[PDB]
Amino acid sequence: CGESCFLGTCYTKGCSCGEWKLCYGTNGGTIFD
Repeated sequence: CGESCFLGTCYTKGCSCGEWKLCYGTNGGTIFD
């Protein structure tokens, strides 16, 4: 996900801020940056 979890929380639902400070979407088991 082209997110920006600068603080920690991401905006796009499903996108979780990964350790490498990058939110990855995991909606319905579907993983996408």
